[PDB]
Amino acid sequence: ANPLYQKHIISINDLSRDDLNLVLATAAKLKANPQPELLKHKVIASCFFEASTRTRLSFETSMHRLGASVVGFSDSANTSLGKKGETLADTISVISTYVDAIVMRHPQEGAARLATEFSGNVPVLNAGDGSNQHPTQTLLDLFTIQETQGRLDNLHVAMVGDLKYGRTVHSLTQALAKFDGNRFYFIAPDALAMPQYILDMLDEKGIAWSLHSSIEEVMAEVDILYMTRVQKERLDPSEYANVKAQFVLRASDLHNAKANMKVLHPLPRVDEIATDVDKTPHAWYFQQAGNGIFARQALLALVLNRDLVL
Amino acid sequence: ANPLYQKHIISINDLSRDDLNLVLATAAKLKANPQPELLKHKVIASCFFEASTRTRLSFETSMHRLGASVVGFSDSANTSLGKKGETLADTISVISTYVDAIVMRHPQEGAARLATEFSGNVPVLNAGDGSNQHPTQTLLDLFTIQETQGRLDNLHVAMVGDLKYGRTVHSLTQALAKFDGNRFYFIAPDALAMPQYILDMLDEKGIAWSLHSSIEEVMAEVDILYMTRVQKERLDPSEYANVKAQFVLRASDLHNAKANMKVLHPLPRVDEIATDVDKTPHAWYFQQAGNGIFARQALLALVLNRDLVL
Amino acid sequence: ANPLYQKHIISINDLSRDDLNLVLATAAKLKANPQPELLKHKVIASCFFEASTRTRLSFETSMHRLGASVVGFSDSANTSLGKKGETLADTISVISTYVDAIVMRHPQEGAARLATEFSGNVPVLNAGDGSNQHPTQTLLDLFTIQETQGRLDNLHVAMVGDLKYGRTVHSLTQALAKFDGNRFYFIAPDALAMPQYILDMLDEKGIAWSLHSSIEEVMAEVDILYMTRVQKERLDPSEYANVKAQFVLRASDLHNAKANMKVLHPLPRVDEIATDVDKTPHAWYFQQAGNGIFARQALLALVLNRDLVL
Amino acid sequence: ANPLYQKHIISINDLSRDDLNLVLATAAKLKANPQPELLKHKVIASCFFEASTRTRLSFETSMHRLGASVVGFSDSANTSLGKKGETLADTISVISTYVDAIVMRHPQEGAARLATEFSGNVPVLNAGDGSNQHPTQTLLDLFTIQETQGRLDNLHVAMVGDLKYGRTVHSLTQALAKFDGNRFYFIAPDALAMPQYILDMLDEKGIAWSLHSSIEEVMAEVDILYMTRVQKERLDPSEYANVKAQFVLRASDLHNAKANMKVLHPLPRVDEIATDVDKTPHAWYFQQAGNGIFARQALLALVLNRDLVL
Amino acid sequence: EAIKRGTVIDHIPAQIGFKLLSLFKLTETDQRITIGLNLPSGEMGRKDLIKIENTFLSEDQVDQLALYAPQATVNRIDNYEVVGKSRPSLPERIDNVLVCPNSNCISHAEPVSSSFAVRKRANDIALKCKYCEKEFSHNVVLAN
Amino acid sequence: EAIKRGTVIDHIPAQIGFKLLSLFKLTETDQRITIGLNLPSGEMGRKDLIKIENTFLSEDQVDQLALYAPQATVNRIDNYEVVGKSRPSLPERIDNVLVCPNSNCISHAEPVSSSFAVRKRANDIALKCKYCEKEFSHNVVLAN
Ligand SMILES: Nc1ccn([C@@H]2O[C@H](COP(=O)(O)OP(=O)(O)OP(=O)(O)O)[C@@H](O)[C@H]2O)c(=O)n1
Ligand SMILES: Nc1ccn([C@@H]2O[C@H](COP(=O)(O)OP(=O)(O)OP(=O)(O)O)[C@@H](O)[C@H]2O)c(=O)n1
Ligand SMILES: [Zn+2]
Ligand SMILES: [Zn+2]
Repeated sequence: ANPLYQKHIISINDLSRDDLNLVLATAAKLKANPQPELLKHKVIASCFFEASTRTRLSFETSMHRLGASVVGFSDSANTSLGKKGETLADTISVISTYVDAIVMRHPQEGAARLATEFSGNVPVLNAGDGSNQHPTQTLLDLFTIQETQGRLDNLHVAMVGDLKYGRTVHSLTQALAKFDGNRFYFIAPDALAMPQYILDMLDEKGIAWSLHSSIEEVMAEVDILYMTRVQKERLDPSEYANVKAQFVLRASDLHNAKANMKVLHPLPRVDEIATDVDKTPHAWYFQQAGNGIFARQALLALVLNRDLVL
Repeated sequence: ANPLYQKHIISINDLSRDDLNLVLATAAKLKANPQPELLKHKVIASCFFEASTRTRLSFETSMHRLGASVVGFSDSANTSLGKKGETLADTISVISTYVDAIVMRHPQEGAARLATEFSGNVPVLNAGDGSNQHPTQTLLDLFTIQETQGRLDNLHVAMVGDLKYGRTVHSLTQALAKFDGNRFYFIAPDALAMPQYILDMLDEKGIAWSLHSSIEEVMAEVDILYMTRVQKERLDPSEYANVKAQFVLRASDLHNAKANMKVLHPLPRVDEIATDVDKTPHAWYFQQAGNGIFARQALLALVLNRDLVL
Repeated sequence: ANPLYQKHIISINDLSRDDLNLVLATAAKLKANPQPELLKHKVIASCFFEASTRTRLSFETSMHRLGASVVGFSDSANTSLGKKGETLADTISVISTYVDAIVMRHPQEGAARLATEFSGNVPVLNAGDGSNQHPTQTLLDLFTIQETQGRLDNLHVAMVGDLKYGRTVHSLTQALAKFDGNRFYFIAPDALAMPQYILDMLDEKGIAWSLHSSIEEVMAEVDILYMTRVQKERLDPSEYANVKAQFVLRASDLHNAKANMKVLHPLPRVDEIATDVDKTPHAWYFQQAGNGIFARQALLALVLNRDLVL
Repeated sequence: ANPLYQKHIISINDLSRDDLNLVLATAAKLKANPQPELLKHKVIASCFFEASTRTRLSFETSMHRLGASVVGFSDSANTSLGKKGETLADTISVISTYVDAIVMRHPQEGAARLATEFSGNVPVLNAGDGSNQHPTQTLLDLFTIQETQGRLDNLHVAMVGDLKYGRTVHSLTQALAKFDGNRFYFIAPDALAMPQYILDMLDEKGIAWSLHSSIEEVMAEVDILYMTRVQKERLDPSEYANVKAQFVLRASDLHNAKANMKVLHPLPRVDEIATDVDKTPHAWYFQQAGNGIFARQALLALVLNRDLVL
Repeated sequence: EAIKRGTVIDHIPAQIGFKLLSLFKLTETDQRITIGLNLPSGEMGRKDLIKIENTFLSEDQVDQLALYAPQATVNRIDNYEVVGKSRPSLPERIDNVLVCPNSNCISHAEPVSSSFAVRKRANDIALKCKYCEKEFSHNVVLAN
Repeated sequence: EAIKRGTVIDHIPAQIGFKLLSLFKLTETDQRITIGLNLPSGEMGRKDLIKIENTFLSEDQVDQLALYAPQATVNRIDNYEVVGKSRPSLPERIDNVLVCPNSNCISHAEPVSSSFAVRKRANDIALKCKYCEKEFSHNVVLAN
């Protein structure tokens, strides 16, 4: 069978370069040639112990595009648990007797990993666990980069915004670090800098990174400009007002951008990207979201189907 | 057609021994040989006027395993009713024009029975009505007993916990009383004793039952140890602390248990069953939950399909 | 100083019969001759961590009737001290630097007793701690019994309703058992019987008590009919309907009542005393409530004023 | 009249060192000789648009200790003035026709200052406006420092915890910087450092300050150890765990402390001062809270009573 | 393995020795401690034994052993000599070590030491919590 | 005093011997155990020492002591003869005994054993939780 058959998908740290390439190649194939009956007769649990409409719609759409059936719930004040007192262990012990795969998002770190210890032979796919992992966001980000740039090595990647608390940027940085010759530009308020542990990991592998106070310093060289949301809460309202101009993007900022350059953003954007960017050929955040469908399909297909029939 | 074709499933009191055997035989067949297209083109309403994630996931999974489509809702503060003022009668009058079957759970006793008076030719399946009935829990319990024990007659069944307010144990006791030679052991706090009306029903049929203050008195003889949840609310916190040791199960308690003995629990368990029981060959509560899928499939199949094609 | 000067008032079990009589004698004096300036320049904290409008109004009115000033709070859902983040210990350590006495009601048993360990020289009066004590309710009940019957010894006292969970009936029984020759009648559904430990205490003191299934069995010999609320949760709706007639009182039930007999109820009485009782000479529950003012004035006066009240 | 008669008390930056000393001297006088009728016949509004039980109790107790009457409100979730529909302007325009002074706490910065523009001749006392000012906290802190150390000049003051977002530590630093020869030690996680603008102010005045990674580096020379709460939100749970040991105090940390040293904390202290500190002679946070009464009495007396207090 | 000076708690039932060390924090000291667990007795079969040098226990400290090692002997040793022999007796109060089984008791969340009044009954021991004033069998309190 | 057969854990730092007994459930056996706490060491000033008869520790079990008694020595004994001396080395992994400092880690509320990957750094040991994947200094995880 394929290397990912019946495997849990919990952390980008568990996925090798070959694994990432395989998911991405499978995504390209399903995108070119859909297989709407591949997972016919499979039932998949969509378990959002923590609610996330955006992620859940995308995942469930992926499930239906392969012909799978879906059961599930979305929590915080409505579900018959997470207020009650049944262990997550017991919840998984039950659910894994029902379904062929469990996709789960949860407010505590480690939750998906714990699930694997109770799911028997049912694969668990992590749709996000606290501030830990969200590997399918990383997969869709990587698929988008590879598709627009034609490669995952020798790139200039700028990351802008809240680099301290972005689960999404940490994961993407680790992922890209599995490839060669990539160079990083970190553009963030000092209060929200990329964490040292990420920087140590980059140093250890001889991967170049530098800090910059404005997008302008790197625009001419950037292949991927990855914007993140700055939660107003994570700063004081005055503090925000003083530094926000250095993490906010408008169409005028793109004048000297390379032709290949794409602007990505995991969404939602509110302030970070002006609507005038939307019409430029560089805006690729909506196409990125759309690619979540193919990345998530590829993952379900690889996990639930022995042989790449594609 | 089969005896259950187009029949409402409202109460264990409405089901004869033959009916129970038929559901259970059908469950065994679908478990051995799935029929994922049996209910193709059927649409089933999953109507949880009272929320119950556990029951709802299980029921909907059953629906999808037969190829049916599902529409529905789960209530208390979100649905556009049960806060408004439309009669349940009108709600059913509408919904029964949409779907091929209605599965419903509701906070008032009698709700499913009332539904049948307004659903025209659309079958209603009761997923629980207040403290009255929950016949598909009873069906899955019975299927689990029959499968592990090879029979439903001449059993020694212990029931432990909150026997006064357990809708689940009352129903299971009535069901087993439709069979011969069964003997019951009731192990409960005095405040939470099995109700007299149940005891009168057992007396009337010459069925043996006895009270015991500890599991140890009956362990050597028990075929089925059916544990129930004791809601902390239904006792005062001190009261609970004083009697809880006599409704709590741990692996050491099973030393002299027969080889065939199974421990069941409708779930959730929190205190009642120590996690160390889980690894013994006697723990069967998760397998029991898993059997809900086959019991619920059998019921949908029998109700919506004239002839047993199996 | 008087025996209660600067003493905490936490539990009826900590108060002697002499203490009880002293509170009652002081209550009669203040009732007969108000002292509106006795506690002039005292500041009292009215701390209702658990809300209780009727008890708080009663207590605060008593404070004003003696001329004290009042600061306080009441928690419906939210305050971040005494519960949420801060320890009750810390809350008391702070509040006992502001005020001259603390009146507190709290959802956990032992709360007021814990307060005394952090209040320094500031007295604490227990306005109710979970299912433990409510000494000023018992004090106002005793005052009302003494006033209408002329004594607290050699009485026939009937207690009706939820005798199991009524903290109020438990303490009234303990209190009355400090006096001589009292005889008790306990009318309660079997699910809600007077706890054994209360029965054991009466037995040890050679105090007569009997159980009765209905009010009429004893109506002809009682001096005090003390009714309590049976909250619907403590039973199942059908169970409630089945038994309720035993613990509900209407005017016709009073036909053979002694002339001196008074009906008491700590309130609210919505579900157990019919309004047709209100106009009989036996109805004394509103007079009882009115006596809360005098009992609570007496306690405040005794605890905060060195000299005995004249 | 005294210099503060009929003045608004909004910001520490509007108060001179002479004003500060005047408040403190008046606080010492009232502490030593109460004047329970000074503000007889005054009516004070206690307007807690933002709830704050501890601050409100403190303020209201102070009002009663001077004999004033009190009317007010506190907003947990709902009032349709000062926020919801009506402008704060209109609310103040109305309330300033009822009362003799307004004490207000509000979630938005500038709220009290805005109140002064609509209060006519009615004085406004700021009980806290968002992340801006909290002058009576600072006044009670200074009183406590002056009392225990005998002076407010030439002190060694350590501030620990969330120095970035603590409005209380910012104003205490400004206040202490109005006096001569004070030296500051700032112990805080790098994410929560004392803001530059405070540092700039100290530099301009030639006031010495240094940064320290832990309490022990300076324990031997501090006269005042002022601790603050680090609320968990301001950091990520793992980040919190990683650094917290630097800003938590236990009794063993005090081995080499000066005899005169006092530990202060504006409270609640649940997460940063161990309870074993409480019994040491250095623990002064509850005494500090008790001093809130005297500082707030002094301010009310000075603002509402023409003549200086004797 | 004899000691010149201190206390020797002898005749502790097996599986209680370590429990005593834990509950009463006996190893939180700089004094020399010597311990034997699962020692042969014949005096009772198997036993535990605890020796604490330069350390002595008040009568009430010895009484706190009652619930766990009712048949123990506490020996006082000075100049290598056994000067005192004592047996635990049921105390009137037990503080610090017990936990109140009432989950709504204020004692759980708070900076206070647990405290129970001890009442010997015919078949067991009744423990009454200082805070919630609920009374429980010692069997129930000791369970957790 | 000498034993015939089993394991002797020597040169345990003071105030660690009791830790070892608790964390590693050493007293949960019927085998004879002799323990010496706060013993004089010419090499350490003071030390702790544990003897467990008829019981033997595997290499990983010995390595599980590394965090607490890095300079301990474990003696395998048979016929009054030391037949093997070993010393704790840092293991790749530490299970069961540690608690994750992350309050939001799923490990806390749940029927699972804690698990940490071990990684030595210049001046401390990094411990990465299997569940939340956060890494902490050992000084933080060990923190009381
Ligand atoms: N210098 C000493 C003296 C005695 N012991 C111990 O103290 C306990 C009691 O000593 P002793 O009364 O001499 O022995 P017994 O007479 O057997 O006491 P008992 O009858 O109580 O068993 C024994 O465990 C002994 O080893 C000791 O450790 N150090
Ligand atoms: N039959 C035996 C043999 C040895 N020991 C113990 O095993 C440990 C080590 O034995 P040994 O190598 O003989 O002593 P040392 O030379 O001091 O060992 P090291 O150099 O490691 O300290 C000692 O604490 C000793 O008391 C024991 O209890 N029983
Ligand atoms: Zn208690
Ligand atoms: Zn963790």
